Amino acid sequence: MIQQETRLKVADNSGAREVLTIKVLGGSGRKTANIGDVIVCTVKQATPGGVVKKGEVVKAVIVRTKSGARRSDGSYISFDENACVIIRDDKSPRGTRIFGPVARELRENNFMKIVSLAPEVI
Amino acid sequence: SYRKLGRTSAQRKAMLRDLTTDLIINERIETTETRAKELRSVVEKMITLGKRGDLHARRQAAAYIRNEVANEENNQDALQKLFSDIATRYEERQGGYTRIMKLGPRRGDGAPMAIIELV
Amino acid sequence: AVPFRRTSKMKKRLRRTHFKLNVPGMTECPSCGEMKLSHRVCKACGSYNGKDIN
Amino acid sequence: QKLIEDITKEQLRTDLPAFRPGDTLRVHVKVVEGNRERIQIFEGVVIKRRGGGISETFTVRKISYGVGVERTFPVHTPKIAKIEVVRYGKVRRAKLYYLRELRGKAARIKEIRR
Amino acid sequence: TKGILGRKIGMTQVFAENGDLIPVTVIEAAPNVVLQKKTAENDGYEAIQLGFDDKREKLSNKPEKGHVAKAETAPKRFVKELRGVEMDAYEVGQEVKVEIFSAGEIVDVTGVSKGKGFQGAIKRHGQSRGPMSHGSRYHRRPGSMGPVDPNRVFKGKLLPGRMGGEQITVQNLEIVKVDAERNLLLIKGNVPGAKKSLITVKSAVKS
RNA sequence: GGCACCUCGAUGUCGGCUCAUCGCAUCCUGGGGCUGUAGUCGGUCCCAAGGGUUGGGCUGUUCGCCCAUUAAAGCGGUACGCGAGCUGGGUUCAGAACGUCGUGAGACAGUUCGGUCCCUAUCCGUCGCGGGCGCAGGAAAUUUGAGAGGAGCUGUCCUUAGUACGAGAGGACCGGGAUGGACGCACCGCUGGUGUACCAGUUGUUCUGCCAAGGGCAUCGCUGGGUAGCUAUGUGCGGACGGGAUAAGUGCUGAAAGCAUCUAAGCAUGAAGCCCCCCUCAAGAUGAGAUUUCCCAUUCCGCAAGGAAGUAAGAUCCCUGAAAGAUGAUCAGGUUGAUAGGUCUGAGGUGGAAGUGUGGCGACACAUGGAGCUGACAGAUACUAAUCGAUCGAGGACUUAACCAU
Ligand SMILES: [Mg+2]
Ligand SMILES: [Mg+2]
Ligand SMILES: [Mg+2]
Ligand SMILES: [Mg+2]
Ligand SMILES: [Mg+2]
Ligand SMILES: [Mg+2]
Ligand SMILES: [Mg+2]
Ligand SMILES: [Mg+2]
Ligand SMILES: [Mg+2]
Ligand SMILES: [Mg+2]
Ligand SMILES: [Mg+2]
Ligand SMILES: [Mg+2]
Ligand SMILES: [Mg+2]
Ligand SMILES: [Mg+2]
Ligand SMILES: [Mg+2]
Ligand SMILES: [Mg+2]
Ligand SMILES: [Mg+2]
Ligand SMILES: [Mg+2]
Ligand SMILES: [Mg+2]
Ligand SMILES: [Mg+2]
Ligand SMILES: [Mg+2]
Ligand SMILES: [Mg+2]
Ligand SMILES: [Mg+2]
Ligand SMILES: [Zn+2]
Repeated sequence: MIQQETRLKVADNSGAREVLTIKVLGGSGRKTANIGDVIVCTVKQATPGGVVKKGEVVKAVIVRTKSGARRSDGSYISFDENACVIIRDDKSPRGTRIFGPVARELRENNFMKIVSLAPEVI
Repeated sequence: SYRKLGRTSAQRKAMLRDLTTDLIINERIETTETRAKELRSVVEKMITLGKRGDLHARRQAAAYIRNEVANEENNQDALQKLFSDIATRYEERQGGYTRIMKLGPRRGDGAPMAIIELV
Repeated sequence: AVPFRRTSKMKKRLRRTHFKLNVPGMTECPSCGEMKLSHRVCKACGSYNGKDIN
Repeated sequence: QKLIEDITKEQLRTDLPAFRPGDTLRVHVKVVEGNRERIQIFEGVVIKRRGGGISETFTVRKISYGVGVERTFPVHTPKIAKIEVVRYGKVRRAKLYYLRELRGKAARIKEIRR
Repeated sequence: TKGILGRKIGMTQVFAENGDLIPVTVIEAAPNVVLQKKTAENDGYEAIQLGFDDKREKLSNKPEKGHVAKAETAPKRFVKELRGVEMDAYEVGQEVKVEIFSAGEIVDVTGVSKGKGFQGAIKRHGQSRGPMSHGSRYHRRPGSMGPVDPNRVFKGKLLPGRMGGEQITVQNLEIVKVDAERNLLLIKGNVPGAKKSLITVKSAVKS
């Protein structure tokens, strides 16, 4: 249940450490966005280097959430942190690596370039 | 479920723990209707605890029966009377140790009254 | 709120067509003969269902 | 509670060992990608075992690359090939929810063998 | 078309052959019995009557006894009428067993919702509340009644009152498995009504 | 803005909230004509009111600017809708200060800080739920449907096809298939919430004479779980395929007017609009309908009409309750009977009882033993209560007509 004003943490070495949510992309309602959705987001905290600055409106996808994600046969998966990856408005990531586990409802979308950069997929 | 009887979660337990030993020592009391319909399911469970005769059963029933004197001359008690007498008496009964009989209404507040007695 | 107009007699006693009593359910106690009310112990004779209650 | 019981008894799986909350085990899940049948091994502590009947489930928690991943299954699903049992732990609970916090803090909190 | 009458018993689960969980509602039945035929030369339509769940002879009166004693059977407790159907494969006294629904079909389920009592507006009509702080004295109340100019309230407002207990029809459900022996019908999803209640399972109207 | 007809023995004014409804001079979706329209996008005009029409930052704000989305972020009426529905930030009471004016008391269509919001619903209206009588004998069930309400929305992607069109750049109509957003209905098997007579640990202090074992109070003392019911954030489903007439448009034949012309005769086609199809209520539809089944050979008065009394089918009083419920009502039952309680046997919840023994100096640990305990879940068993009884409830009016027989 990612919604407006949430503070997620960035799951790669782009140059941002936390990010805030500005809008969920979808129809005219769209209060909530679960695993595998795109969000407009502003960089709150950043590292001194990196290719992303402080206070920037970037696109982002969502990889992990505390809220679970139900699967086909009635099995569930959950984490203990919300995490995101910075999209380049093209499905390629704006970084080089990924940090931690990545969900599995990504591969069922066009996010092959991201699931191919992860340590493992659960 | 069960009835709340206008009282609170502790006043209710106190009232029922009183009425239980009242009915035990007396073998018949008289109260309102609903307050006697909620008692023939708390008395029969204690008679079933008494028909066991164990020590665990005795310690389970002592945590529910207050300390009055049943037989003043023999210095008996509600717990000992329960076990000995009401285990010897209702020995081959399977449920249904009580019965309710309805009187008319009360006078002060027109409430319905009743009588409850060990069968 | 406050009554705009007073209430006539006709409405006042049309309203009270449902405000009355009901004769109870009484039967004959077949031990003494006086009238008790059904399913209750006879407070005149002291018995119910044949057997007695001292 | 009986008529339902039998029609669901038709589909009960009866080869897995018994286990309580708080003991490491290994699940062999038959994850599928569309053309092949891989097998992923996912081991961890059994945070919770809940429900009864054919609707009985259970939860397994592990810590993969820093963050902890919980994952629940229906006990009788056919996407599980087998269930090993690594060890047995000594716990006083039936629902281990204090483990969701005692991961970091530079202190390791694990169970004891019994 | 076709249809039968049964009793809701409660929800459960089953795994398909793919190995995936499916919510399932169980519905028992028995051999229903055709008690009467309504042809177009006697009435204005075409319809058969169905009986279900016979009851013991002490609970039946003489009208009902005589009515159900023309098909040579026992007094049935639930009587209904299935209207849109072909009326040549049905005779009085004949039975209608559960074995007419194959697996994977599509049906409708008619049943009486379960009662909720006297409910307010926030729960009955799914309205919104006022604030709970900032000095307000407004929450859980049905709102303005309308404009001043009509000098009256428009027919069609939404106020408290008794909720539930109506008749509801769910559409485009699907049969999972038909146990011919025990007279059972596993339907996917959930159906209206409290446990141990009458449920009408007809064929699909949309097609 | 003008006027001053109504209200001074009192109607209180702006924004926001809850709830809305109407108009069309249409923001989107639907159908078309012209184009300085090659295609994708546009312009302007015509038909169309069924549905839809956002989250924030600044300001008391209407207004307004900006950020990010969206198919679109319409314009207006309803006392600039709605204070016996809410608020009181802003409007004009009494305190205080700043600027300016006044000799002064003081004033400002200047600014700033603070500042009591009353009411038990009589009648109409709106939403639910019952008694009475009617419907030409008295009851029980199944129904038709005059008529009334509900729903009415859309995106992206793959194919057709990098084909038509186009130097190239770029790039389709029409038709097929998946999968989403907001909205509505139902439900608790999954994920969670609550669960104050369920299970466990623990602090202080009083009580059961004492130790062990427990009870009372301290927000349910606090803390960890949690059955049934009730629930959404959870799950399933829905707005499908069509038919009949139409609007603007496109027409085919065809004269008035030897030609031309959509029309005057005649024959078509054509929209998210209209009437059906889909869902719910419905014979107090006083126009009170239809179908199937039960009860009927009484007794008194009354020349007669009629009245009265016992009853039949059936119903109610009274009692045990919940899939029901403010109270009635409804539903399941009342001894040839499982309606409730109790007892057994289970499901689920908690999680290893008391006693004893062994090890330890002691706090404690291990065994007997998935132990003990268990509210609202399921099944068996008449052990307890649904005793005996009473009240209500028919005898079927006239007048014509058609066909058969004399
Ligand atoms: Mg809101
Ligand atoms: Mg008027
Ligand atoms: Mg004047
Ligand atoms: Mg004048
Ligand atoms: Mg006037
Ligand atoms: Mg006045
Ligand atoms: Mg127009
Ligand atoms: Mg801010
Ligand atoms: Mg106004
Ligand atoms: Mg005006
Ligand atoms: Mg008003
Ligand atoms: Mg002053
Ligand atoms: Mg000065
Ligand atoms: Mg001066
Ligand atoms: Mg102020
Ligand atoms: Mg009021
Ligand atoms: Mg449950
Ligand atoms: Mg002491
Ligand atoms: Mg002690
Ligand atoms: Mg005290
Ligand atoms: Mg207390
Ligand atoms: Mg607690
Ligand atoms: Mg029950
Ligand atoms: Zn008597």
